[PDB]
Amino acid sequence: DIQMTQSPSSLSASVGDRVTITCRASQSIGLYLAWYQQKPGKAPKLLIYAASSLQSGVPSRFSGSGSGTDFTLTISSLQPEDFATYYCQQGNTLSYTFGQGTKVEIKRTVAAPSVFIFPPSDEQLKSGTASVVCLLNNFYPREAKVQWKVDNALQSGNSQESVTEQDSKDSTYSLSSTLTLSKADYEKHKVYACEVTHQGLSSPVTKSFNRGEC
Amino acid sequence: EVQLVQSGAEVKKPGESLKISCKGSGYSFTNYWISWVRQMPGKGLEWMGFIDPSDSYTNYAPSFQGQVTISADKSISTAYLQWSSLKASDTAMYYCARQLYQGYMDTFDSWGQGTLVTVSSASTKGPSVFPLAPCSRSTSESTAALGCLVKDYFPEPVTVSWNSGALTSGVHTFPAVLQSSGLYSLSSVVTVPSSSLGTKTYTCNVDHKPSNTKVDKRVHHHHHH
Ligand SMILES: [Zn+2]
Ligand SMILES: [Zn+2]
Ligand SMILES: [Zn+2]
Repeated sequence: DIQMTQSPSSLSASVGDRVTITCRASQSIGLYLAWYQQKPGKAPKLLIYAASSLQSGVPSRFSGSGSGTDFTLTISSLQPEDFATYYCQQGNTLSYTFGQGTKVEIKRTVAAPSVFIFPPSDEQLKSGTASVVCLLNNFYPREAKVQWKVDNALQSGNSQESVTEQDSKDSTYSLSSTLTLSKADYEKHKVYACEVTHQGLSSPVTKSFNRGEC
Repeated sequence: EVQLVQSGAEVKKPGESLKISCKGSGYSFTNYWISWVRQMPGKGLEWMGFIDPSDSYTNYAPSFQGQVTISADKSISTAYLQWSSLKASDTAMYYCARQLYQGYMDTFDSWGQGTLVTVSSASTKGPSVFPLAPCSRSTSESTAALGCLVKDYFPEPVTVSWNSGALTSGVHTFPAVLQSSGLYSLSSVVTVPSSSLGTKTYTCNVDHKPSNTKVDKRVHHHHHH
């Protein structure tokens, strides 16, 4: 089938910005391209069809252009309600196919994370497992590196992390990373550390504790 | 107004069958084709296939051919998506959409609210809740973070409040992660004045509807272990 490739995959913009997202088709689709908007948890909404035709009820700050293999969605004077993910869709031939989406996020100034480490609770240890948690709070931009070190050795394959959506008040992210060990493994080591790299930090920040001195 | 309403979220085990539905209203059901679209967690939209309700003609994307069956009951303006045998990989949000041919192409002009389908060998289980508190001598700054780790539950979701809802400012409750065990884990944190650590109590309240459980956890760090 026809492959649709969108770029960029994400971008950060300010209210009032002119935003441009592009869609490339693996072969000509003529004018048969539509654009959709989707917010988290919500159904998609049709914006534009036949490359440049505005769907009834959609604000005219949305416009589409292009033909053949290269198309653009332009949002003039981006509004607060416009932060969302956008998908192109070709309707030239079956099977119908969508681009992979472009997330339009909120631009703000660089903010370094505040970093915290939390040792496992005694209640958890009783049941045989040790979760060690590292929190990175209120940072921007989203890109951040968290490395776990145990007795000064880099860990791999034993942690998971997740990230909030942008905060409604300050547009920052927060991130939580959990290192999971068996109680037996936890009790054999001394030093537990999480090391954070972020654009807002002049050098990496490390938070640590010593088991038995915590 | 044109409206498509889909059936409620489903939690299933692999091997089970499942039929989900899409009811149209505010228009002549038989005059418009209906498509089904899959959205896997954290992923984009995938067209699955369509049906013309008038003559029941169906068409499927190559990857979905033979995998699912799309049907319609024009009698009741309802379209269906169904699987004979589910796999964990079928876990996703499913949308039905109305097709409106305009500008000489099919467009999806109206969408259902989506039906979440979770497929897992996991069994319903309420969470364990553990405190997140700093080591005794590690709070240097004027503000400190506390939290609760909500571990080993299924299915989603849990809801977390702090101090019975009295505490909302500075709370971050993170997206759940799916562990290799098949159970979910999430954390909720809050930042508070370092000075209140000895004065004020902080308790997380964790509700898990599917298991009918509720767990409160006072957050603190004991002085011996
Ligand atoms: Zn060691
Ligand atoms: Zn201690
Ligand atoms: Zn037909």
